Amino acid sequence: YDYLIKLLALGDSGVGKTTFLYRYTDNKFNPKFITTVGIDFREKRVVYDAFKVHLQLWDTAGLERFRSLTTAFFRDAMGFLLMFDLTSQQSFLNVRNWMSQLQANAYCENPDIVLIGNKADLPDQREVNERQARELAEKYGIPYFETSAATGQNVEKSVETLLDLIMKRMEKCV
Ligand SMILES: Nc1nc2c(ncn2[C@@H]2O[C@H](COP(=O)(O)OP(=O)(O)O)[C@@H](O)[C@H]2O)c(=O)[nH]1
Ligand SMILES: [Mg+2]
Repeated sequence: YDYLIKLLALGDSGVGKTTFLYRYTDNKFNPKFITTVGIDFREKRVVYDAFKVHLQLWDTAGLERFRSLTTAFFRDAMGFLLMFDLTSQQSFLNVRNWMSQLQANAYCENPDIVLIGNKADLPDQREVNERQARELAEKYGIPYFETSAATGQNVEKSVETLLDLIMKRMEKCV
């Protein structure tokens, strides 16, 4: 091959990232890198003044590892499959709220994004107005697709669009 293009699936839990990726991939190669993170507490008896206070002092573990894991996830990423759930308004707003926080880098250093409304095969459950979603896409001048990981609707179409953005970005930047 000639190129290694790194893509990321972002979005809330239960949105369909893992199912979308497996739908598109159509193979079983999926190497995993897991770590443990945790919380805990300790206790101490303490007499205030009269009063017998019971102290719980909480703490966290494994955060350093988690950061390396996060960095490793974003390292050299060229496209984000930014997805939400058409049946979940909360998934849509979280995306919009997330986007409003991104800081622009130089044109070439900016990663491409495709906005993805997943679970298009359950119209009876839809919460996300189409017009609202297209406007978010319009706002940040990005493509928008309504996809289904179960049917395969626009799954291949959305990914190849992201590739095309990435590839056309290179042509200009090289
Ligand atoms: N009907 C329907 N269900 C989906 C679709 N994509 C994912 N799901 C279901 O939604 C649940 C959450 O999906 P999952 O990929 O595990 O969410 P993730 O946390 O984003 O990775 C799973 O039980 C999937 O079967 C879709 O396009 N249509
Ligand atoms: Mg998942």
